[PDB]
Amino acid sequence: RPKRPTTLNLFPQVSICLSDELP
Amino acid sequence: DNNFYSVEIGDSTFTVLKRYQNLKPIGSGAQGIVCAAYDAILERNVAIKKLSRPFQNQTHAKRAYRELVLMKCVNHKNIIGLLNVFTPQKSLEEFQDVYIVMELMDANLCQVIQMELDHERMSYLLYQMLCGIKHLHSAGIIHRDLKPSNIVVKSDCTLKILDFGLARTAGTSFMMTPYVVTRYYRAPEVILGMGYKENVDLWSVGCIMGEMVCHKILFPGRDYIDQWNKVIEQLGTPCPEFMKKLQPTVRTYVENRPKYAGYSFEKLFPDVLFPADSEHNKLKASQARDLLSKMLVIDASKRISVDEALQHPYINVWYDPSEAEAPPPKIPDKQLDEREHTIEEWKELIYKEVMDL
Ligand SMILES: Nc1ncnc2c1ncn2[C@@H]1O[C@H](COP(=O)(O)OP(=O)(O)NP(=O)(O)O)[C@@H](O)[C@H]1O
Repeated sequence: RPKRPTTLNLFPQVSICLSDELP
Repeated sequence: DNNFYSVEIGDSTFTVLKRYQNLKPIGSGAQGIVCAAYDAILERNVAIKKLSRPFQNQTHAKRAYRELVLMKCVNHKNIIGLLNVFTPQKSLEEFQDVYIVMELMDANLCQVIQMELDHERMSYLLYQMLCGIKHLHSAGIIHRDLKPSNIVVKSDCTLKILDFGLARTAGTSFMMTPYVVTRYYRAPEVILGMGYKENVDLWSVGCIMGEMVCHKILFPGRDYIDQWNKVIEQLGTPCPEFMKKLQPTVRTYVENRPKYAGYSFEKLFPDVLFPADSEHNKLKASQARDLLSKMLVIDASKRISVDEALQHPYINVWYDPSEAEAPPPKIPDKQLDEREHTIEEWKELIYKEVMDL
């Protein structure tokens, strides 16, 4: 069983409800 | 004597308890602007959402009531945690604004979507997302509004679902889904105005997973007729048995569309968009694709459920009953059933919820 990740990087580095109200 | 001070944040004025210091804005949506703050009593950061005059009209009132009631029920590590509810006004006549205080997360999922995720992180995030949904589904709550702006994450790689303003409780009666601005994640049954079960939410997880892989929205539509066309172009005209379930006029328009064939799921998500293939026998590109081809299914009766999704090998490596088989939320004797009350009555309903629990 692989270890769960602990780190996640959040920054890079590199009117009408249904299709029936229109017809 | 006065326990509230009033900060200005652009247009809107936050009047909040003294314990919440150094408010700053972190996000926004239909319901206004969200602030981070330091809670001097708990000695940690929190998030603060403001609902201004939510009883002012029908659709705002239903949306606020649902939010308050369900934030009090939910209890799960992958659902945003409620911390405090208050209003600065002292009586029912004076009542204007509701303030919801929640644990603070670092970002919503739109940030993560542009970057390339390896297999471990992609599958772990979906697993957490599916665990949040199963918890809602385990009491009959259908979210109906999953989309990346409604999922938040922390840089320790945890994930939580929020925004239950569209959530629906269980029932065998048809409920029209409320209008919303970002519609790209609605399932076909919602677009076409059919009855639907809880795995409308699974279709939304399908769109989110495709986006984390494409780094692009799967079914972008200015309009509903635009959106349906993107779906059939990419997945194909659905089977004639699926056509029977439609109402006549919706049926005629859907059968009169050009019959597209749809592409393969290899053609829709080739190995190039997936990271280096793991040596782990389950975290393959071919497995993530397999899971996509079972979520992005037009006909809901053929579509995988949240529970089967958690048993899928791409996801199953992280499985823990304490997370996927956790105690349900306790849904009280209140119906979130799109009934109508007047302005005067919604005001009382919303005020009581703020003052009671
Ligand atoms: N507890 C929180 N922690 C971190 N960010 C949050 C939190 N609550 C809200 N946000 C941010 O504020 C945005 C608006 O959140 P929210 O309002 O709860 O859902 P929404 O559908 O995207 N907009 P809304 O119509 O106001 O409910 C989210 O996309 C997040 O970026």
